[PDB]
Amino acid sequence: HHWGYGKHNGPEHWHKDFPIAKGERQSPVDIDTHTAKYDPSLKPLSVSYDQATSLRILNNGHAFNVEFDDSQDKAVLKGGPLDGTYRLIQFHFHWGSLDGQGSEHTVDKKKYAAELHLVHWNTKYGDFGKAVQQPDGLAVLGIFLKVGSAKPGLQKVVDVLDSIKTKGKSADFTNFDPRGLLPESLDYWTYPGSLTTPPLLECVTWIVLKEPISVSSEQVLKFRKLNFNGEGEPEELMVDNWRPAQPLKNRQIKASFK
Ligand SMILES: C[C@]12CC[C@@H]3c4ccc(OS(N)(=O)=O)cc4CC[C@H]3[C@@H]1CCC2=O
Ligand SMILES: [Zn+2]
Repeated sequence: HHWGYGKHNGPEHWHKDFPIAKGERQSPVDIDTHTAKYDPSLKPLSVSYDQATSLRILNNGHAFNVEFDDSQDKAVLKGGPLDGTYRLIQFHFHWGSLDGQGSEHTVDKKKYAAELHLVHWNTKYGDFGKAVQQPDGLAVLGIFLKVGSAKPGLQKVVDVLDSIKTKGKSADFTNFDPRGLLPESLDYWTYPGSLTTPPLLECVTWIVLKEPISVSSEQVLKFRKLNFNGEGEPEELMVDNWRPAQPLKNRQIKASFK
């Protein structure tokens, strides 16, 4: 009886195995745009993905992860609210059963159709596993998806999903350029938070871009054909793999922009 997104194992059950679920810096949150304070001390974000080397795409039973070779200092996030340098290890999405929900963060309670997370680990902790034990171990860049025009840079991801339909399937996925998933503007909100799935570790500096990307209805419909279940198990469509907004508690959301 492992965690998931269903009635019996979903977000409102996670605290039993992961008591930090009710902790002081849980994610995601609602971003109240009027209460978020402009911080002129925040730097422009530095997103350096020119040398990013993707290796593989994996259906892990709760999402699909596009994994990167992080053996060298290549694809790095720095600046913005960050001290030091954070290395890209994977990206994944959260999405809905319908276009009207799917994002984890919300903006003045607005839910987007989906949300992209680019996960980076702080190089001062040597690897991904040690970094998640530290309050500044990860930086996750969050990008909202709305349904409209297709995102050409997403189609290579959409087209491989047929080959990883079920939990535990992986496929070679080399030479994928994540620069094709970024909006024009790097304006952002930032706050200290957590992983949004178990083990819900409070190790993340969240950086959430203001500008959504547009994807087509057909692109997000193909996300919704994936399966939570393994091959030869009862088919459970991989939809609504988002955690709802959690209490902000003693936190401030800062804006990079006026
Ligand atoms: C803690 C973790 C690294 C981070 C992993 C992670 C990262 C992001 C994530 O999603 S999110 N939405 O917080 O970016 C989920 C998970 C669950 C498995 C987690 C892994 C389990 C063992 C390990 O080393
Ligand atoms: Zn995520």
